[PDB]
Amino acid sequence: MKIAIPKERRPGEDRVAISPEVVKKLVGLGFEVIVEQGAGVGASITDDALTAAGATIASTAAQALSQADVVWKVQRPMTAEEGTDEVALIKEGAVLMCHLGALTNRPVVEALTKRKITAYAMELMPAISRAQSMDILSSQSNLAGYRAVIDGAYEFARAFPMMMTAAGTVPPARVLVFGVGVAGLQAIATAKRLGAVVMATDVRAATKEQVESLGGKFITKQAEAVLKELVKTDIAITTALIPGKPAPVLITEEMVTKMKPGSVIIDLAVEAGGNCPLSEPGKIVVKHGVKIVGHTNVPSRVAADASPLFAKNLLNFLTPHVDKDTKTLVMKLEDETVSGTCVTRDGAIVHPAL
Amino acid sequence: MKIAIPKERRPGEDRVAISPEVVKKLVGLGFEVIVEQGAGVGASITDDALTAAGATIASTAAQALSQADVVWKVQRPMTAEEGTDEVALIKEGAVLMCHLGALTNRPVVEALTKRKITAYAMELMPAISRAQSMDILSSQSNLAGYRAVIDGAYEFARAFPMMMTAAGTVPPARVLVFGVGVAGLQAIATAKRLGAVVMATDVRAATKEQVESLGGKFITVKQAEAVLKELVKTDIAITTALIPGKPAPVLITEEMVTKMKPGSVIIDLAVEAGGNCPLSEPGKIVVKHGVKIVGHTNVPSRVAADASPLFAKNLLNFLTPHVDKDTKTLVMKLEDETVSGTCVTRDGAIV
Amino acid sequence: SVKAGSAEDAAFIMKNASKVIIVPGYGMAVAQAQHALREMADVLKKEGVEVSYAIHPVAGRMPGHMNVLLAEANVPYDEVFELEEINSSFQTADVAFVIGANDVTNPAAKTDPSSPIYGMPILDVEKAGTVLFIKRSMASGYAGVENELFFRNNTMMLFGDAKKMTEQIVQAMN
Ligand SMILES: NC(=O)c1ccc[n+]([C@@H]2O[C@H](COP(=O)([O-])OP(=O)(O)OC[C@H]3O[C@@H](n4cnc5c(N)ncnc54)[C@H](OP(=O)(O)O)[C@@H]3O)[C@@H](O)[C@H]2O)c1
Repeated sequence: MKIAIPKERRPGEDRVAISPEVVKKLVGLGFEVIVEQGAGVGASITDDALTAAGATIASTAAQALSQADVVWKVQRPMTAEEGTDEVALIKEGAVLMCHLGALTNRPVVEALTKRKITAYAMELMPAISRAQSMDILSSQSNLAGYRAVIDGAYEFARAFPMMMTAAGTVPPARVLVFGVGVAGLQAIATAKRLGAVVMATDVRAATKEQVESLGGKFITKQAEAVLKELVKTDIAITTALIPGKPAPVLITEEMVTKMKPGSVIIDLAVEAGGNCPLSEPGKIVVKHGVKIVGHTNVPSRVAADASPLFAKNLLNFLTPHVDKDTKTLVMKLEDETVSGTCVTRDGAIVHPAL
Repeated sequence: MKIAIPKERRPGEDRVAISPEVVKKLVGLGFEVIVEQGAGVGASITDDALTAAGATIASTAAQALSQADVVWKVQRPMTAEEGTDEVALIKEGAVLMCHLGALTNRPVVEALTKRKITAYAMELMPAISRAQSMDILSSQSNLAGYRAVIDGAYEFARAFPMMMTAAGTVPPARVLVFGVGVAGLQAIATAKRLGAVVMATDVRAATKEQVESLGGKFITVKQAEAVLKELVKTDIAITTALIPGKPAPVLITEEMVTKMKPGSVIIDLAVEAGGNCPLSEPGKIVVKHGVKIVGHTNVPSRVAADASPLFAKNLLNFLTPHVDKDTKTLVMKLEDETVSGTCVTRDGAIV
Repeated sequence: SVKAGSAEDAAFIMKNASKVIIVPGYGMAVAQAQHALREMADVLKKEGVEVSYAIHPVAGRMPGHMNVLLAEANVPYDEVFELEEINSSFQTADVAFVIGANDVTNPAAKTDPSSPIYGMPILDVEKAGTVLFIKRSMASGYAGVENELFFRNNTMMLFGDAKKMTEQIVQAMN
């Protein structure tokens, strides 16, 4: 077949849905790999590194997509009503695989449906063991947890680790991670790596284990223990998200009141409403001496690492549906990773969203 | 007796020569502690946090320094033709203690002589074992070493540690630290605790062991070929080689930068002294050959909330020995090698 | 004068202690002996022994030298103290486990003006019942002077590599 990966046109999107390693896997499966010129610049992947891997370079997005049987993209295709009709570049009846944001972006679903594109919403990857290697949310939110701490330390005018010194004892920074997670668990680990005293909370019971496994202090009706820790906290990282519904409010404005000056909040759910009210998307707000960070698209801040993984999730999702040197792709419907993520098909939105 | 601590007025300077802790112990020595309002805001030290320790809060600079017998500042006072005349705000005959850069800033020294101010240049602290707790160079450039890795991490579009996940593995970042003083060692420490593969090199002898006492590899197998071999696979490169009052030695040249991978960065902590990389510009994140040449100015001020207490307690360790009547009168014992080794001017006379 | 010991008889001491205070120095870092040190520690805590780490200001060769290594070895911070905070507790502690540290304990700084360390505050590890020193040989530390604690009735030298010596101890503590 013919497979195409365009550059991401949306503002601030530096990731790309491919890497040189995954190119070599695709050609080996019997694919022609098309990649738009400069798509991997934000992810530190040269066009040279892709040609060397076996891929073909297209000058424009349209060209790359024109003859593409299968299309790999990071974020949803932009419609005509958004200034760049990317949907019109995909060949009719072609397959689409990307982070569609299907449930919160229905006009894009119709646009694709109207072109008879069979689009797979990668974000709905069912919660099973074999499909975690296909899971884009974990893979990417994992980097977000890491980056959430690197952003913490960058805005923090104190040091993370404890340090006994001729000039006195530099105390260890105190981190409180809201919502254990792929993201949350990765925040915990990176913070502890830096030398901070990490604490953590979440509504899920079995949390304690993985938190304590990392050597983090799981907080143990129960809410009053956080307010007692949050006041001692230097870096507060919140990661709690809800599918479709807005983000939970774990840190209110009066909570910020009780925090030390020079004390940071990384609200990773900023885009989904935020876990902190005064956290604003794409900004660093200074409130009550507390810096409230609400960066948009955090996985894009680790583009060079975020991209190659994202590409493997797709590779993992696709591979078992290739025949044996038959040079054909066919997504076995009865497979639940296919069934659960197919949002639209053959000109009809064949999914629970009437 | 009174001691005053102003707000640092130099642009970029967010440290302060005071902390809640050293106020308490200054009051116990018989001092009336006075500070300019908002002087410690840049170091996450609120005005009420000082009065909590026993400090007096003055509204302005001049309305705090005119009355002070001793003055604690982080960094040299500005003169008339430098922006704002702070030297003039100090009381005649008062004692000054801060980072002067005296042997490089003779004009601020003479400006003090005129006003008959006794000044002690904290950076000229003799390197003796007991006086390590007074050394500002060591306390401050240590946090510079920590910051460098944090900045590097920030500028890098990849993660530092190795991460195995459900969908493959990202490799660890490869770090290379040029020159191993206090800063190099702390960088290595932060880099390696972060999860990166840390390499380090230095022209010094007992460095190899010191580097190895952190988990890092000291580059030694046509010598800089071993250096090069590593520098090309490198992702982040931190340079710390600062010659005393001389220009920073060149360690990463243009053609050495061209060899580096696109996405790689260079944190140059020698910028202000010429740079360990001559392709680096002060205060600027330059980009060349797909490589970020980071050259932030005044690095410890980027860790201001932790640098200021260390600076304050440095200043306190130096002063404490010389205060007594039972406890309410300062007399710097010139006998003390720390005093004579650091005094730059006194009673309208250069020393 | 010099009282020497082994890992097998170094374990007879700390097992038969009610309170032990760990004093790590630069030699502990050179040997990368920290994972074994943490391992020796929690063996004792599981046996009821009281354990703590006395981290000295200028221990090692940089600020926080000891800290990052212990931090990496997963030593709890609630067991780590600065000179000022634990220096008096050596009274009650009956054993001082000094791993790779030397100058940091040298009383020449407290009672000898000619000493090049005179005036530097030290950890009072001569107060505890027994004083253990892990050390490859009789060589001096950074200061270049010799340490009086070495030739004392309550002091025993554990000559060897801080890593191996600590592993040997853990294995003798089985
Ligand atoms: N921390 C700082 O910021 C800094 C900066 C400058 C100077 N210093 C100085 O360095 C000293 C540091 O304190 P310290 O307590 O660590 O004293 P130290 O002077 O560093 O003593 C180190 C001891 O460890 C031993 N050692 C070295 N390698 C070893 C190994 N592989 N296994 C077992 N033992 C080993 C050495 O003797 P053997 O080789 O015979 O075993 C030596 O006696 C202080 O005097 C301080 O003034 C510190």
